[PDB]
This record gives sequence, C-alpha cells and structure tokens, in this order.
Amino acid sequence: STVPLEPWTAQQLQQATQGYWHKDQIPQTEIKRILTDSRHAESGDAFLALKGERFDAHNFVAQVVANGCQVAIVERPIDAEIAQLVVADTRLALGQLGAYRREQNAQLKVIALTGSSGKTTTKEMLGSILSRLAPTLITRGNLNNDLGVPMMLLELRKEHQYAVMELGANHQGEIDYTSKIVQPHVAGILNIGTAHLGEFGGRDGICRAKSEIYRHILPQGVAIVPQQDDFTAEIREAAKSHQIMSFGEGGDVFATEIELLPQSANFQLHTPQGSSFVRLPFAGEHNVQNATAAVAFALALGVSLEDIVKGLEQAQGAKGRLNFIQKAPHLFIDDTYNANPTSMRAAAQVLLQQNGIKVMVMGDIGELGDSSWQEHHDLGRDLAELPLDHIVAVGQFASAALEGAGLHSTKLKAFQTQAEALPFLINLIQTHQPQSMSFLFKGSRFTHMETLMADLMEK
Ligand SMILES: Nc1ncnc2c1ncn2[C@@H]1O[C@H](COP(=O)(O)OP(=O)(O)OP(=O)(O)O)[C@@H](O)[C@H]1O
Ligand SMILES: [Mg+2]
Ligand SMILES: [Mg+2]
Repeated sequence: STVPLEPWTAQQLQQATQGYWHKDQIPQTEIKRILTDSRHAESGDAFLALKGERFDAHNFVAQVVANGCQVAIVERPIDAEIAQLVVADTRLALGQLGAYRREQNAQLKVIALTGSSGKTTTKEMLGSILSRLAPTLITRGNLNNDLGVPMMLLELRKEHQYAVMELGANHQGEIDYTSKIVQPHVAGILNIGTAHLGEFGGRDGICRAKSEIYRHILPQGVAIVPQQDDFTAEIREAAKSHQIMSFGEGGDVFATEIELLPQSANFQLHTPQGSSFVRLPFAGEHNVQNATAAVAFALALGVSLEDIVKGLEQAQGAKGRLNFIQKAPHLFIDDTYNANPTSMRAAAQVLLQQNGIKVMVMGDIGELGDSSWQEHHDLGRDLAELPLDHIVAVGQFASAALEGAGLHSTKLKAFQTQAEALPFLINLIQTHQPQSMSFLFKGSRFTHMETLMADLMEK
C-alpha cells in the first residue's frame, strides 16, 4: 500500500486462516504487509496467491522470491524456496484475515453502505464529516467487492475511531459475505436504481441482493432506509429487526427549499436534531439526496448537526464523478467513471443547469441484461424531450437511442465509434461561433469516454 500499516505475526495468520505451514517452516520476522501483486512483493511482505479468471498468482511466486519476499499464503504446496501457509482457498482466507483484523479493533465505529448509485459520493461526504473528529478509514477507490473489502480492512489501526466501508453488489450473496466480514454498527441502502440489471435480472433481484446488508448489523445497531424509493416497503421488512432512521420526504432527515446551482446546491436541512442551512458543493438534486443519507448516517453515529454541516460544506467529489473542468471559454463535465440509466438521467439534469450551448456526449451502458437495447431506446426518448441543444451517442446501442428520439430525432447524433464522433464535436464548436459550450461526457467503464474528452480538449 502507501499508508502505515500494523504488522502481522505468523501465529496471527495461522490462527486467522486456520491453515498450516508447509514443512513447518515458520517466518522468524513479522509480516509488515499482505499484498496480492507479485510486482511489489518485497522483503518483509507476505504474498497472497489468488486464483482468478484470467490469472493464477501461484505462477508468480518465483518472482516474489527473487524480489526478497520470504512468506506466501497459497492453496497448495509449491516447489519454490519460500515459507508457505497452506489454506483451503486463498480467496476466502483473505476475507478471514480481514474479519480477524476487524475483530481485533473493538474501539471502532463502523458504517456499511450500499446502493445502485451514489455509494462513493456518500462515502466521501461521510469521510469528510468524520475525519474532522477522529482518524477515519474509508474505502479507497473501487475496492468494494468480495476481494476489496477485506483488503481495505487490512489497513485498520488502533488510532482509527470510525470506518466507512462501501459495499458493492456485483452478484447475489456478495453483500451478505462482505457485510458479515465488516460487522457494521450502522448500515443501509442509498437507493434501488438500474445498475447491474443483467446480473440480477430485474430491480427485484437488486433489492433482494442489497437487503443482505441488514442481516449482520451488530446489536444496538441502526438500520438506514430510504423513505422515497420504489422498494421502501420491502426494505422496511428487511430491516424490521433493527432501529431505523430514514432519509427523504416524510422521513427523519429531509431537505426543503432546494436551490439548484450550476456547480452546487443550497437547501434547508431538516433533522430530528434540528434544522440548518446547507451550502453543498455538489451539483444535482441526487447529491442532495445523497447528502441527506450521509446526514442520517452521521446522526446514527451520534455526530452533532454542526459538525455534519461543517463536514458537508467542505467535502470533495471523486474522480470521474461530475468533475467540472474549465477550458476557456468552454465547460467540460467529467462524468466518465461509470454509467447507468438513472445516473445518465441525473447527469442530464445537472447539464441543464449550465450556461451556453448544452451538449451531452454519452457512450454505451454496460451490465444491462436483455433490456439493454430497450433501455438505450427509452434513454434516447427522455434525453431528447429535455431542453438539451445536442445529444451525441457513441457505441453499439447509439442507433437504438436515435430511434428512441423519435420526434426529436434531429437533436440526437449517433456514432458507432469515438474516432468518427471526434471530428463532429470539433466542428460542432466552430459551428456555433464564439459562444460558450457545455459538454458533459459520460459512459460505462469499458467505453472510456475520457479518452474522447481528452482528444477533444486537446484539439
Ligand atoms: N442518487 C444518485 N442518483 C443518480 N445518480 C447518481 C446518484 N449518485 C451519484 N450518481 C451518479 O453516479 C455516478 C457515480 O457515483 P458513485 O461513483 O458515487 O457510485 P458508486 O455508486 O460508487 O459505483 P460502484 O458500483 O462501482 O461502486 C456519478 O456520475 C453521479 O452523477
Ligand atoms: Mg455497481
Ligand atoms: Mg464505488
């Protein structure tokens, strides 16, 4: 990693994984770090060999031996000169390590949150709030799956008072596993959207898979539910065995008198601990909703409202999530990290708040099932109805979006590739003469629309 870590002993590893040392060779030094990348495994580390879909890290042990590493956790004895802890399955063993380390840190207050969209942002808000009070460990990057969560738990220290763990649902049963490992005091769902519609086959599967986060809330724990969501009832059932705080209109925490600004939002925050005016440095109503959720979490941890507002007003967003880039006289909105129908519609709303000729450049949307084509169609139908000047679809399902435009066909341009779309944008700037433009780039991870945004910002 990069952060100062707390060392491991051979005994702790053996106890946690319930494995055995091959040839009884036991490391005489303390394990300073557990990693899974063979390139960075040096002397003092313990290499954890994972067997993936494209890889099998067992084939790289010689490299870590050549780089000084003398300890390794494996699924089977290897002929390499290195201390080897043999376990049933290294994947599960990593989780066991994370669980073991989390248990040893009983001085912790842990938050676990999930949702179709908004997890990283709410995690950033919560991190901003809690970090002003005490040392906090929040999920770093995309490490929110069955492998990532224990990896983040391995960074736990005794100085840490709070922990905000973002939990992603890549498939059914995942959140049950990760949440069981995390052992949260406060847990909840932000929303039930349209992400990963392919894996779960319908929003009903998403709800059922995300409701797993309530099963492993520690006693005296608090469940957080959305008040205004299509599946709020099904969630209330899943969380009936805990005390519940809700966010949204009619809930415990809500927002009124919302004033939307191009790069921010001002609103009246209402909580059971009182009311306060909030200057949120995040654009869009969806980030207001996220903010209310974060507030509900912080309150559930007993944070005072003043510290919550203080934390909110100076929070910062993650890379690729509505980042405002200024390239005079034009405006570029970097929203190219990921994409789903809901977040696309939200991004469209954010773009409507801007000045000058508004143009949205969207790519394909992944992880959708058989509904994919239809989704894009409907997307093209709802984006063209909006007061957007130009819509540029790039990818396989761009054509579909064109059909979806129907009556407003002329404001939506479809392209099969980025290379073909670039010259259109270049000329698009010139066509409208000296007049500020607002471009919003968005698309799924594999579409890497930031490449197109870069090639447009250069020329
Ligand atoms: N409540 C929301 N509704 C709709 N869109 C949202 C919401 N919150 C965030 N978004 C959009 O979602 C995008 C990404 O959000 P974020 O990165 O916060 O999600 P994530 O939920 O961490 O994804 P992952 O599944 O990988 O963990 C942003 O571009 C933002 O505009
Ligand atoms: Mg996701
Ligand atoms: Mg994330």
